[PDB]
Amino acid sequence: VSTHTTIGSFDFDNCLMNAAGVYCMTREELAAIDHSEAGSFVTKTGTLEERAGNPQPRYADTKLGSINSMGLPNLGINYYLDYVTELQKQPDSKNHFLSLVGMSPEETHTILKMVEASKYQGLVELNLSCPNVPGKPQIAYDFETTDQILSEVFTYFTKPLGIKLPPYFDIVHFDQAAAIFNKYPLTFVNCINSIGNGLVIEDETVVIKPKNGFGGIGGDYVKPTALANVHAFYKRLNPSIQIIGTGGVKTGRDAFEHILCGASMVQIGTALHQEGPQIFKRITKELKAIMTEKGYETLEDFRGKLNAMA
Amino acid sequence: VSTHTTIGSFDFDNCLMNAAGVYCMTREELAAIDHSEAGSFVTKTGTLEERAGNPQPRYADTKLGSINSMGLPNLGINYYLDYVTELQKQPDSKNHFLSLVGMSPEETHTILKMVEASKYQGLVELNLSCPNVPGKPQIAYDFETTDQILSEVFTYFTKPLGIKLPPYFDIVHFDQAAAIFNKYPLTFVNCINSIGNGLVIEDETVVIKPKNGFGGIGGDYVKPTALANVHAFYKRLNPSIQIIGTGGVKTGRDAFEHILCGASMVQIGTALHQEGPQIFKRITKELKAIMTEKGYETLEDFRGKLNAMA
Amino acid sequence: VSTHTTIGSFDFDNCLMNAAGVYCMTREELAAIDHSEAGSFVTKTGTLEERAGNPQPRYADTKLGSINSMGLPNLGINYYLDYVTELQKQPDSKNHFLSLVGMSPEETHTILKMVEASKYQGLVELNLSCPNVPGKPQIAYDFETTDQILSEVFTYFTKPLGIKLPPYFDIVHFDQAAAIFNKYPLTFVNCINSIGNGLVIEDETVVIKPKNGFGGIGGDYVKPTALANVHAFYKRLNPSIQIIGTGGVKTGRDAFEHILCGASMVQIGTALHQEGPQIFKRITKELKAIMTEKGYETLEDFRGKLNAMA
Amino acid sequence: VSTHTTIGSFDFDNCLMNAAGVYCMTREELAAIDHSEAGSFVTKTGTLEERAGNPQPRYADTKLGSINSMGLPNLGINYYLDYVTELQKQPDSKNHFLSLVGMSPEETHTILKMVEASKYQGLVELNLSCPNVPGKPQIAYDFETTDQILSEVFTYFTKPLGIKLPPYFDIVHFDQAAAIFNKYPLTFVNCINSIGNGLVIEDETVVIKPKNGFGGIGGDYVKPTALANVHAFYKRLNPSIQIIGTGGVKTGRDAFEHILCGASMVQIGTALHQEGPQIFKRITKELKAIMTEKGYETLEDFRGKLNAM
Ligand SMILES: Cc1cc2nc3c(=O)[nH]c(=O)nc-3n(C[C@H](O)[C@H](O)[C@H](O)COP(=O)(O)O)c2cc1C
Ligand SMILES: Cc1cc2nc3c(=O)[nH]c(=O)nc-3n(C[C@H](O)[C@H](O)[C@H](O)COP(=O)(O)O)c2cc1C
Ligand SMILES: Cc1cc2nc3c(=O)[nH]c(=O)nc-3n(C[C@H](O)[C@H](O)[C@H](O)COP(=O)(O)O)c2cc1C
Ligand SMILES: Cc1cc2nc3c(=O)[nH]c(=O)nc-3n(C[C@H](O)[C@H](O)[C@H](O)COP(=O)(O)O)c2cc1C
Repeated sequence: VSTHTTIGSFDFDNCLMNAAGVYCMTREELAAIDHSEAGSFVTKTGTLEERAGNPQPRYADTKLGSINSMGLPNLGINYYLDYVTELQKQPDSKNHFLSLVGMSPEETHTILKMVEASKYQGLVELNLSCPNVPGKPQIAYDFETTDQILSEVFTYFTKPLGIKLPPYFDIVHFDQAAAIFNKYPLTFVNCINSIGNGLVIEDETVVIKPKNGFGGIGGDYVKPTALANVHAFYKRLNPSIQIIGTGGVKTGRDAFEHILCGASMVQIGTALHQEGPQIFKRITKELKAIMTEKGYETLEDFRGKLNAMA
Repeated sequence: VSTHTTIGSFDFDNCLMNAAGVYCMTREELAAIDHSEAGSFVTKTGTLEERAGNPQPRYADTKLGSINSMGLPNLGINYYLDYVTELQKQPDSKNHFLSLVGMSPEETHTILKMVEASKYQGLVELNLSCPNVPGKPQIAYDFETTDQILSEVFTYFTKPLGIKLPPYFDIVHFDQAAAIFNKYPLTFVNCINSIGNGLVIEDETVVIKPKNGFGGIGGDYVKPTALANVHAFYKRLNPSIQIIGTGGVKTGRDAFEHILCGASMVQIGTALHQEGPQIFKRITKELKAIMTEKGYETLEDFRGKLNAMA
Repeated sequence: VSTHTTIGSFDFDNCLMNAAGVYCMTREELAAIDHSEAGSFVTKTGTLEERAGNPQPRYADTKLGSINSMGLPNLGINYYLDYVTELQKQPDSKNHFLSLVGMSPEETHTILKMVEASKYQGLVELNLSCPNVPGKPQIAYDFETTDQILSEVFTYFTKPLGIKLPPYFDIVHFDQAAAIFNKYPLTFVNCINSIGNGLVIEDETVVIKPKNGFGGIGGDYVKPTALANVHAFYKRLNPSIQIIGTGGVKTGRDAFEHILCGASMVQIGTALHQEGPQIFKRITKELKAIMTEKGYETLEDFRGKLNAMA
Repeated sequence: VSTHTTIGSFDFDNCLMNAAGVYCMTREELAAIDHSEAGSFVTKTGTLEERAGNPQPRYADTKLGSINSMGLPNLGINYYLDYVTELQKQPDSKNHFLSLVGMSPEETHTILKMVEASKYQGLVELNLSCPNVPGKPQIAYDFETTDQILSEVFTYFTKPLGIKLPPYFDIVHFDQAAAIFNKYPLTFVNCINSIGNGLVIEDETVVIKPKNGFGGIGGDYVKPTALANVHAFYKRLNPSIQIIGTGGVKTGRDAFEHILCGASMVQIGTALHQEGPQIFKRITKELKAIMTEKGYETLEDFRGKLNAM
């Protein structure tokens, strides 16, 4: 019984890892991931220049999950780029994901062109739950802009590239998004980013400072949505585009369900934030237990094999 | 300490009621709501002709909430219309909500024109999470069609009308939706319908029969989203358009938070489905307790008074 | 023949040390300063959180000096604060300078308040060549904001504090700056930071990456300006505010001239960057030689005794 | 390969010349510039009435440059005005720059109005890098006064006019200065005047008499600042306002870099003071050499073409 897996041409000893933005601000945190039972890590989403992010507190936990409005705090793309480039050289080095996005499309290209010109050859995750022009929703909710960006990107970008996606909630939107993604040599899509713009109240006051208390929701609230997005894209995307599943994972069972829906790799945000890197050991065991009980030996035995009723 | 409230020019002895689709299929169920501590009821969403709805099972509970794909089963608009018209005449009659929608825009107009021509003078709730033409999302996710429908509707419809809305998850979508709704003499908006197209898995198999197991999510999963939508519209809509809050209500605290966000009336779906009409007694007590502890006497003392952080 | 000196109530075995930003990124570099003939060190200018600084190359040498646009890279205030706090405990510990600034006035106060609350009791150098709001020059070129900041700072800050200053070039500016500084219990001012926004060309291309090639100039270019600023403030500031002299020091003679102008302590940037900590040994000898030849025994014998022409 | 150039509607055989204040006190010195390889000259900065300037010594050299506090010594505006007016008539006459300023704004207008009413039609350089009123910095460091002066000036002054500028050291100041200058039909700006108020020490004593030893710095110290100012304005000013580059020029390479930054004309102060008019021959050759090696034929081939990394 093995939880080994692959994304594109890359192997991983395990199929659990951090979700972008969680436990990946610094070289130290990343190393802690790398030395945990996690199969990989993804860097903090990096922008062209470093960012302090939003005023505190910008994160709060709940009995059910979390709410956050970080504002893309990070030490700058160069910091993460150099670090993952440098880890390539070392032996026994795990494969990693470099998460990035610009505050504007132009900045996004500047960043990608840097990565293209660099010595990094590993996986890149473009975060499309990102800022657009005024009067326009986050980029992945703007199919015209999403298509335009991906089109431009692939005229120059040759490294393995996947995209981080916000959840969709309508069949027609899944169809439309997939018709776009299928055009491009994407290595993967990652479903899902937070459920956007939720509101959490403690007493009569919001629990985070930025954005009037509105923030991305993660954790238990999110699993039905996460699994739906993973499955919906699994059923729609050309098989050359793999799916990373993110959202609501706190047990091996949750990870199992993501893989069942089609995920090749599972990411943990909220629960990792709450439990620390030890969580990988625990969840890996819980997943493997389910596989054993089921007689599954590799992910391949059940990945995408979710059953309809009757 | 009073939980009386108003929507438009209508009074209610209480500010809790059923959410459309739950416990409102028949005259009997409706009467049970009417004789509970609920301040009102809303009818099953009625279509021009009666509908059987989707294959069973079309509803499942979870530790956290519910998932359903009913397919708008109902006894037909005439059934509910006649019933709520007839209740107007009776003494000690509570005000009610007639929920309706067509399977097509044309059908929707046919229905509204019937209600317009009828003797009913009470509140009407147009359900805008309704079927669109192929290649188009649910109507409320299609602002162009939403605006066109509401525009047509108000050229003839003179009765008090509110709209049932799906959740939005993007600031720009709130802005765009509000810019549309504000144009019209809407009595209220009702946030929110189910979180659309979630997926629930028991074992290795989806738990509902219709739509490959995809369905509307309600209950605990949904409150952050529900509260956000209520508040987001509260801060955007002209005050002549009130807000009914729906989603994640299972305690007085949950209702309290909805009212805090701006809701004038709170609806219960999943929890009512699980607990039965007795839930109103319980939740009313729990809400009143919070008001007492806080020194609030009417909803007016705290409605819309949600606080940002220092 | 002694080059001992004092700043406020603190003694130093020598009157030469590093300039902020040079050879002081890490505990290791600082220790190398501490074990050199330097009389003290000043930490890398620390911000609230660590910063990567600007893209490389961000520094270039010239036959005459240096040009740089670092962007305040540093390991964060806590790193330097803890380090100098911890050195206090040691015996034969030299007195040090903690350099700091926020990216915004509010951040500056947050940092100072941390230092105030800490166990550090040594000298602090607030770098007043920091970002201002848009359409506003560096802070020390904005007398209104400078006065406001210093005013706020001294309502809570009780530790010995000096300010690092950019050069001024106009008599009236010296007067205006001095009239502000004199109001406050500043321990010292440090003249000067780089000559701002110089441009160096190699062939037909600028020699640094950030800011279109524009950067702070240090080294030989700067001495006339540096000496002028030291002297100009020496002749204007209440004697309770001492002067640290920085700029263009590469020989004992240069240090000598700074002390002649009034400096109690002399700092080396560019030349230290070029020659390493060994430079203190050399320059100290060269200074002492001048003192010997002149019959001077302590700095007091010539400090501030620059002569006008007959 | 040609170092010809233009400022406004005026041509010059060469793109090197003296900086105001250096080698231009008298008709004789000016003529020596005119007969050198320099493409032009600018007169000593003239005031309404002649001035002796500050006590001596008011100038000192250094291994790196110079420091001075002249105090605007000059033979009076009328002396320079008459001389450049008179040179206009001659055939084969080079175009020149008449540098002037009043000790007060009112005096500045009186002078400009004289030039306006005169027969001189050549270039005028108004020196804004020197002070005027108390509790207030030199004029060009006082944007409100600078804008007021230029506004008044252009209600009456119709001759080609440029301004001599002190260096700025802040992006916002460049923006603010440029937002002023761009309003006006300035023919050019000249960057830069001395780095103000530097201090030079020899042994234990300042090396100039006036102002406690404080003075304008020129020469090697200044080039990074000079080039930055030239470039910063080049990138900001409407192209109808050309840039003359001054500061740190001692080789063809230095002049080359100024032109690269945007300068249409380059001026030499300190190095000219040190080497005499022969310097133009030398620097012209050194510049032309760089142009040849680069395959440049006119200034136009590289002016303003400085590259980022
Ligand atoms: C505190 C926090 C910060 C996050 N930051 C980012 C980010 O910077 N970039 C990104 O693409 N996703 C970011 N996410 C998205 C997480 O991956 C999100 O929680 C995940 O997509 C949902 O997983 P979960 O249910 O385990 O929280 C962040 C999530 C959290 C909780
Ligand atoms: C079984 C079921 C049927 C529903 N039918 C309708 C409906 O016909 N029309 C409508 O607008 N909402 C319908 N809803 C949405 C409920 O109003 C929904 O649950 C509510 O909007 C979310 O609140 P909750 O979290 O309390 O369940 C239905 C919900 C459920 C669970
Ligand atoms: C590479 C470099 C980095 C610097 N960083 C800082 C800094 O962080 N804070 C500060 O106040 N000055 C900083 N400075 C200014 C130095 O203190 C500067 O060179 C000194 O003020 C000028 O002296 P110098 O001629 O010896 O170089 C830096 C200078 C250089 C060359
Ligand atoms: C001795 C001396 C006298 C000067 N007199 C004037 C003057 O009267 N008016 C003026 O605008 N600039 C005057 N300047 C400024 C020169 O134009 C200045 O040196 C030039 O702006 C700096 O360039 P440099 O490095 O080639 O010397 C004088 C400069 C020096 C060195």
